[PDB]
Amino acid sequence: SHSMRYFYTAMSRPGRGEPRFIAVGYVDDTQFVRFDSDAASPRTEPRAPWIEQEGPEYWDRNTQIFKTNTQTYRESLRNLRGYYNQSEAGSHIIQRMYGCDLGPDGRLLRGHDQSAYDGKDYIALNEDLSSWTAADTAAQITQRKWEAARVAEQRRAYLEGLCVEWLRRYLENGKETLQRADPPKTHVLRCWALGFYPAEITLTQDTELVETRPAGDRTFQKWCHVQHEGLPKPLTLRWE
Amino acid sequence: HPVGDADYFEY
Amino acid sequence: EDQVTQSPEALRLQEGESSSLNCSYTVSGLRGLFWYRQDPGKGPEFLFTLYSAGEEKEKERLKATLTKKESFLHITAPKPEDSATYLCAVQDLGTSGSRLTFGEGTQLTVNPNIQNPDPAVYQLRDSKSSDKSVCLFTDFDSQTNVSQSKDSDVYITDKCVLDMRSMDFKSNSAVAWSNKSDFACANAFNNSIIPEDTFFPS
Amino acid sequence: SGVTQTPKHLITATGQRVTLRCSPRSGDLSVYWYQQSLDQGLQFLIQYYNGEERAKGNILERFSAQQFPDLHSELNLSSLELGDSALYFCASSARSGELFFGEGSRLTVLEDLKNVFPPEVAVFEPSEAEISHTQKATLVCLATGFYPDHVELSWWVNGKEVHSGVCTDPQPLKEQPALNDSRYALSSRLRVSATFWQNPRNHFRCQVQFYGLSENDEWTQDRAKPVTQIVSAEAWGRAD
Amino acid sequence: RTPKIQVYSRHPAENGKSNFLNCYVSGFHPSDIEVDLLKNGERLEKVEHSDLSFSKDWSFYLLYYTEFVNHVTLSQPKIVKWDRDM
Repeated sequence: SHSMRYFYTAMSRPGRGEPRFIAVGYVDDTQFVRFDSDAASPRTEPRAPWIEQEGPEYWDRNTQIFKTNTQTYRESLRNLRGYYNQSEAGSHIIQRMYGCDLGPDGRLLRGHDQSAYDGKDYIALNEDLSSWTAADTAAQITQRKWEAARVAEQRRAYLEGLCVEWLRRYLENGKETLQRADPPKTHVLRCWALGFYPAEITLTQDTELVETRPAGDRTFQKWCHVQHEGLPKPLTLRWE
Repeated sequence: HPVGDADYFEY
Repeated sequence: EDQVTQSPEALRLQEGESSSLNCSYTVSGLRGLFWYRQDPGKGPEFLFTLYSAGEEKEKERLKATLTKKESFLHITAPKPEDSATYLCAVQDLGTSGSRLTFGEGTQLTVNPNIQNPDPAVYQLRDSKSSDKSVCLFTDFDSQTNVSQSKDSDVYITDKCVLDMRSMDFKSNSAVAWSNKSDFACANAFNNSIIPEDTFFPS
Repeated sequence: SGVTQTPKHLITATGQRVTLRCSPRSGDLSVYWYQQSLDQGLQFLIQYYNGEERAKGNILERFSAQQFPDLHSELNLSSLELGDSALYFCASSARSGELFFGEGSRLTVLEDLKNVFPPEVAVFEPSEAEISHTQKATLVCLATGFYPDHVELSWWVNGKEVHSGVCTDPQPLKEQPALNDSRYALSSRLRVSATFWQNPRNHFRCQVQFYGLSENDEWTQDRAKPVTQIVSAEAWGRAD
Repeated sequence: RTPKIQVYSRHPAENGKSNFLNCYVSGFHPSDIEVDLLKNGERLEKVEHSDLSFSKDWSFYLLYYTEFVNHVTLSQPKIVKWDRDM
């Protein structure tokens, strides 16, 4: 039912400096933390109302990881332009997404740690959280460096520990918004479904299937039967 | 809560 | 947030008498738990690393266990050579790098077994000078404690053990000496409780 | 381990500056600094990785460090205070996670260097009563009148260092317990069989290595400058 | 990758002046983008900003909005206005 996710970007500049590091944290589509490297004194910023109750030590533990990452990701980009024979004169990007999924029960369903270079898949942690998945001969270079540094074991201990403890804690503090399900307001072609939460909805074959778009009130919209979590019974629509 | 990167964790 | 607590601070064991050293810790998340051995004034020496709970590492007479809250270093049949201060360190996956937060240590002293005691106090003369001399209490058992004197002009060392390996012989000793000449072997260790069978040559 | 720290011993006055040097284990890229004060635990100061500052602990503004491109590290301690007297350790991290410690730098900070004294060394020959009674012979070595606490006592038999049948006090003794600047005394025992003592071809020397001054400051006294030196005392085997 | 523009209102298009005109531009790579909200001509300020993120397929998404697109893969600005109906 619930999940946590961190999204990183490490984008190259045209000279010897200075790459930009953005980090963003989510609890099922709801942005809660944001760090941007560009600023005189970059700090991790709250984005959701429920994260504001956290202490100074929490805001500094995050800032230190993200500021170290602003450095650790510069060396990684250089290593990468090195395996791929790229000049300093281009803009190159490393994208990463990691996190945990849990069931209604309260146990970790599966852990994630995925990376991409220049927009496409580069290295990923497997279901057993004990082995890696490489894309090209340059990814097998990263993998060997990771098997040696016991990288998977650290990610597994985090995903099974810290990540589960903090998600359950975030879900508890923000239960009024996170643990609640808003049902879609429907109208009829056109098969509309407005103001629902979460995004996962089924509107029902070769039909006009538009992507799930955000409203700006943390609610969702989309455009036959409307199946959603917030409904105790799947809606039957036809008009006139 | 994010995960820290230990030493030698680079790409 | 990061804190390590070892217990007890000092541990006093008899040779062959097993014990457990405790190390409680708190972290945002655990990368690993480290056990180090440090000899007085020397650099900490790496024993083992426990990555998860349920894990077990064993090196000779040392066995290390891990739980979510504590780690134990089990020492089976210790020997005097095992005497050192045992350190515990923790690595946090909720922070950057490989830094360790150390416990304050558990200072272990293994009191040796004295197979054939022959307590005696001997007088020694210097190679160079005539007026300088030491008194040596030697060959006493493990249960004999050497007490210091309340006299500034009388110097009495602690007891320490020598091992004559090629003969299979361990031996206890303490030395005593004095600034001016009126010192004697018969009274050198008077402050101490000495075995009734102590030898005193004329 | 392979980590090499220098100087192993330093003696300075209050207000002075010192530089500690560290070589990380061959192949390691990271340098960690710890301070171990008397009857206190290892406290984390600062970390460097590949010439760059990473995690920083309780390091004082009076203190600064650097890691050179060759990978070696320099820790600078200025405006020294008595409380700065400690064992400073350097450690380098391995890929698997463990830190390998160097042998440490023992800093002693004194108010004035006037009370720095090398040891006087004497060798006390076996008791003849000990020969007759045990068939064993104990030599005793006294290293007296030294300041500070920085000594290493070793036994040499026939030009070779011996460790078997050797006993050295785990700690030096205060000659004047009440005195804050009290000089120390240290004893050692070498036990050999009666026949080994009875041979006049057998040489016994007690070596005491002292760590004192070294052109670090001037010497305005009548007596000899208490420089780092070896003070010895010997005895040849006696037949009697 | 090319952006997927979507122009709509936050609430069902009521004339009572209580809405927000969104623009969900998704599927684009690289992250650098230029999204403009138009009046009856081709100007409007100050448009509300959305903190840039990325989807599972590595593509970037965001949205711009008022109180009531140019990208490297598009040689000319894809200006797609209209319509309350969809």
